[PDB]
Amino acid sequence: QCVNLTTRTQLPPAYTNSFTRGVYYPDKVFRSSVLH
Amino acid sequence: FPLQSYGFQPTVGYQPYRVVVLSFELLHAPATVCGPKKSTNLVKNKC
Repeated sequence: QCVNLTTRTQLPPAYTNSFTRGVYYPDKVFRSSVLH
Repeated sequence: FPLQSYGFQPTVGYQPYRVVVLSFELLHAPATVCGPKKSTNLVKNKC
């Protein structure tokens, strides 16, 4: 009960900048006014 | 054939043994399981 969509158009991938996003809290510990 | 089975039979060094690994992660989150210990009223401003 799956459908084959051969109508997909395939092109070389686009690109863009990432800036500075992608940072996540390494651990579930509260830290305040500190460089870690 | 990737597997081989155990030969269980009504028959010391080769007998089956039940094994359980009881892991922990006691630092990575708020605690959800605890031992049977009784809470007390918290007090403030005293050592």
